[PDB]
Amino acid sequence: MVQAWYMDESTADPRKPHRAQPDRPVSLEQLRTLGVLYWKLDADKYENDPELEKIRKMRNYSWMDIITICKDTLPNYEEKIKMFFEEHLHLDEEIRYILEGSGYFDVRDKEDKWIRISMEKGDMITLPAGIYHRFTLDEKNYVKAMRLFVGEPVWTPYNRPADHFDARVQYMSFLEGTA
Ligand code: NI
Repeated sequence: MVQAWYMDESTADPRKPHRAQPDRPVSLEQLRTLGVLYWKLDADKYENDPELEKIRKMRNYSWMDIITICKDTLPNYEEKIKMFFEEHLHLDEEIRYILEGSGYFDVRDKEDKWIRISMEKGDMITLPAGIYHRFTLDEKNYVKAMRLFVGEPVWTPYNRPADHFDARVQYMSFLEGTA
């Protein structure tokens, strides 16, 4: 089952797990209060999976592509990696389905504390527009993921502070309505 936790207070080595001590696990239910949704799929079937198709149709994820993040293949790797880990939001959902490898999506909770979400092969996550988040590889330094989008993609991050945007205002308003 998918693992998430509150993070420790170290600012060193972002690819390490950084589990708070004592452990403070976070459930899928708590993640849903933040608008973060999750599905488990068989990643070997990704090119032809009726279960993925059900999700995509339901959620209007009409666009997809495949990205591989690793030292060798990725162009402008060191720069991209730096940017992905800067705390930011998007004006649209961020949807990723992990096909091989793994990494961490960190998201802010309702008290603005960091939760780290460990994503592995078969895990699919959507982070809602307006949520402050960031991404890093873990210590294995490799991920292959499908990126999905509602319509034609815009990837632009807005590094925090990005509080003026309507997407952020609406996300905040969503947060008042959950547990
Ligand atoms: Ni992002």
